[PDB]
Amino acid sequence: WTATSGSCKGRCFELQEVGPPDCRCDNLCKSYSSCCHDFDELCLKTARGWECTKDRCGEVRNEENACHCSEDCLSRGDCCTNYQVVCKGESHWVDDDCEEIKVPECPAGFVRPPLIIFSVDGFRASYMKKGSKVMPNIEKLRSCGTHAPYMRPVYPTKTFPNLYTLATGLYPESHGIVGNSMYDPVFDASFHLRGREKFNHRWWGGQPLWITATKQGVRAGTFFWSVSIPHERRILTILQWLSLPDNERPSVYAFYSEQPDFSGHKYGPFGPEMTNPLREIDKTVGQLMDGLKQLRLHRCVNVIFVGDHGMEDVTCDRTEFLSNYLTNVDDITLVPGTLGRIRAKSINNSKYDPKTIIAALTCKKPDQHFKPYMKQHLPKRLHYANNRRIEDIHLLVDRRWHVARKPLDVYKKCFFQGDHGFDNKVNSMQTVFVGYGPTFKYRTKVPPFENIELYNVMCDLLGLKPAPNNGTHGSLNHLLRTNTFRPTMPDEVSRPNYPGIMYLQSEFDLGCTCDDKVENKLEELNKRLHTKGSTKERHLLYGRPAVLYRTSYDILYHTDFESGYSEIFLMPLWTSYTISKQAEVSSIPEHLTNCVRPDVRVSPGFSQNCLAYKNDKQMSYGFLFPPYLSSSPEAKYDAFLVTNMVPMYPAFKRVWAYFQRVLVKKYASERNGVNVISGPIFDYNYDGLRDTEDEIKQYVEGSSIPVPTHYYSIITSCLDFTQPADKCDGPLSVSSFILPHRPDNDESCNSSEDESKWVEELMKMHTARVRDIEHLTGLDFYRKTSRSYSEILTLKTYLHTYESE
Ligand SMILES: *[C@@H]1O[C@H](CO)[C@@H](O[C@@H]2O[C@H](CO)[C@@H](O[C@@H]3O[C@H](CO[C@H]4O[C@H](CO)[C@@H](O)[C@H](O[C@H]5O[C@H](CO)[C@@H](O)[C@H](O)[C@@H]5O[C@H]5O[C@H](CO)[C@@H](O)[C@H](O)[C@@H]5O)[C@@H]4O)[C@@H](O)[C@H](O[C@H]4O[C@H](CO)[C@@H](O)[C@H](O)[C@@H]4O[C@H]4O[C@H](CO)[C@@H](O)[C@H](O)[C@@H]4O)[C@@H]3O)[C@H](O)[C@H]2NC(C)=O)[C@H](O)[C@H]1NC(C)=O
Ligand SMILES: COc1ccccc1C1CCN(C(=O)c2cn(CC(=O)N(C)C)c3cc(Cl)c(C)cc23)CC1
Ligand SMILES: [Ca+2]
Ligand SMILES: [Cl-]
Ligand code: NA
Ligand code: NA
Ligand SMILES: [Zn+2]
Repeated sequence: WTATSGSCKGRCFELQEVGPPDCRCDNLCKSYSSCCHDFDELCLKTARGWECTKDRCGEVRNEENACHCSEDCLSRGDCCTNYQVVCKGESHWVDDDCEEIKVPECPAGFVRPPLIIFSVDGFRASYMKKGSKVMPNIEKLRSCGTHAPYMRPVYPTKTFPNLYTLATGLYPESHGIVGNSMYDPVFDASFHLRGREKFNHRWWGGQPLWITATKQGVRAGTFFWSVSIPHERRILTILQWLSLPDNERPSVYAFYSEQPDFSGHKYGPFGPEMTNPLREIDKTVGQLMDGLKQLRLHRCVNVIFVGDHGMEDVTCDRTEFLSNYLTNVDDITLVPGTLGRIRAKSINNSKYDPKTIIAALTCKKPDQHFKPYMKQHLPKRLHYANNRRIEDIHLLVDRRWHVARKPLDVYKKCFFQGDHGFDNKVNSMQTVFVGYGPTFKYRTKVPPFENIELYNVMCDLLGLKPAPNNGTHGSLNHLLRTNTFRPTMPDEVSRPNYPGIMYLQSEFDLGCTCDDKVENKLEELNKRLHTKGSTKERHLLYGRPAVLYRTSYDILYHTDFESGYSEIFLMPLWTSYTISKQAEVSSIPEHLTNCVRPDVRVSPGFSQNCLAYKNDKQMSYGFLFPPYLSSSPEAKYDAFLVTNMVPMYPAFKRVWAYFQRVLVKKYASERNGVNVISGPIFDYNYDGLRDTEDEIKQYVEGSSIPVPTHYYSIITSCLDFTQPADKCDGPLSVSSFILPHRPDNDESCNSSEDESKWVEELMKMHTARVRDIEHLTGLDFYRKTSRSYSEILTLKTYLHTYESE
């Protein structure tokens, strides 16, 4: 109930919201059907439109007008944004040369530069170049301030998940808004775009910027605008709030455009009808900037122009139908469109079976345009699993397609020509970022970055301490002139042991054998220096990774590689080795095919055994440093140490062998040497975080050898590839992956072919940030470089995407 009989006189766009059943005059009242009877009349004036004309100049203040051109308007804060241009001989903001803003130039009583967030739905990154002729205001912000060629959205590249990710620094799996439509089984309730349920606070996790601001005494006012309030009125209202007395005036503002997304759905991302919505958004930006110039705030305010996601070409005839794959298509509920999520239609159905559903959806048609996954098998870069609202069965849909349950769902619902929601690495889904103001850099281009990083920077810009989030604070310091946040490296928690030779061969009873019984003082002092770490500056280029949790581990040195060997998990946490461009691939000698050798630095009780692998009919083993890349036949023996062995499914050894035998050398040749760090990952509860031992769900049969859910590799070289990986003076270049450790290759439809036709495509799909690997392992990499820490934070957030330009 609202008793809508109260009045909005003197209250238009009030900043504190009043409680029921008192009527409201704030910018969201419409959306709640709670505005006072006179809100439209008083608060939403339209008379004479939005601009001044020559003959309005100096007029008698008529309060009925939408905005004013009277003489008192400047100090009333309510002029039309073009007032000074039309009536006072001034120029539009876009026509002025840009001049570096070295310091904030603010009026008396401003404690900090205000932040204005200009957010645009569906604004695809390539619009900046392709629409540049019709967006002069946006182009000036772009070229004069700081910009990225694009910003990466989160998955799914839908509106609600991304806008709330922008606001919280959080992955959708942690903030709770995992789709535009959701079912929460604990609530037993559904969330939808259309309707009132999306208003209930229990859906919304984390702590969005407006709450973070409020809690730390920065005034945020009211960010969100009921949909029918026109853009011009939003802009005028922001400008009016900026004229409030210091004690009442917010420090952060937001504007939101439903465009160009609204038109992009209808006409496609590059339909000829798209030029007009771009012009219109530019005009709105021009109004804001002219309005700021009027208030003398145009060299005071920090403006962020930012999008939620792009837009792809998608038509109804590119729809895959699940009825063409499943017989039982009525026992399922599908969330459909540019992603798919499947659950059982009825909880009382124990005839429902996820395994049979996945299998029926797996490589069934030759050009199939979606791929089923159990959510825990999705690429780890998507961070899309650890939420009860994310259904177990997920369909990653190819760009340009839709998935639907039955054809009737599409025509009892071609209308649309655009859509979004696809994998967040897809070019058409990329979006924009521009920062302009005293705190941003002048005329600076920065590399693409993920939208999860922005919350920390918005906090920096406002002097706030960010709530805990998924950004890496400091990774975007290079966008800023000042207010940088100066992070320190985490402290190492566990120190390694450096074991020497402590055990005799006969003390091991591992069931392992090796044909290695063949016999010189020159080369004997050699192998001693090698086991003491004499080649370690070769193979460990950036210092050893720090272990950030409590555990017991040994550093092991070898001619060709160095490892941090975990006495708890009985395998390395990490193995580090450098392959120069000149290096040669040899094969495994025949006599050494099943060779596994005891490591006399490591006790039997902290070693794996070969017997367990023999008994375990599903599981085989691999090595972290590959025998193929040994520097000499004698060094090869080291690669067969039981301390270099890790458990691997035979299906997975196909992937791993191809990567080690073929790809590592190829990367070394192309990148002028590479440093490699590889190791296992255990993430049985799919939370993106290292498992403790009591979380491991699977062991090599009859043993305490834990089975990794994934294997990672981090491959670093010199950004300037004229310098070899081991002698680099400047910035680094990285690519990484987190390969799922699976007992089959069902994920790759062409896996019955030669690895040269499918393995690399699998790896690219499972591309990762070093940061993702750090969360999954509790390790901290790049501890000792000559590079600044902020630059190294940027490198750890890099994702190599394998899209073209
Ligand atoms: C990305 O960044 C985020 C943010 O930093 C990272 O997420 C954090 O990770 C922490 C570790 O997983 C986690 O810390 C735990 O907090 C527990 C209390 O949680 C509540 O309080 C916070 C603070 O206000 C709040 O944010 C939480 O909100 C969650 O839940 C509500 C709904 O219930 C949602 O609205 C909201 O979106 C959010 O959901 C997400 O998180 C939960 C888990 O918290 C997921 O299940 C959801 O799916 C969703 O993803 C909560 O309201 C606290 O109780 C924990 O303590 C346990 O462990 C410690 C060890 O230190 C130990 O002392 C205790 O034994 C305790 O265990 C007991 O509870 C167990 C569970 O029932 C039980 O099994 C045991 O037997 C014990 O009884 C713990 O400290 C933190 O909550 C989240 N924060 C957020 C916002 O998600 C995320 O990790 C980063 N991601 C990556 C990939 O890096
Ligand atoms: C970059 O933007 C930042 C950054 C930080 C803090 C805040 C912001 C913006 C986000 C967008 N802003 C909005 O007004 C929103 C408009 N919609 C669409 C809508 O309501 N419909 C029915 C289509 C939203 C949806 C969500 Cl889920 C959210 C969380 C916000 C909005 C303004 C504030
Ligand atoms: Ca985990
Ligand atoms: Cl969705
Ligand atoms: Na076996
Ligand atoms: Na296959
Ligand atoms: Zn849309």
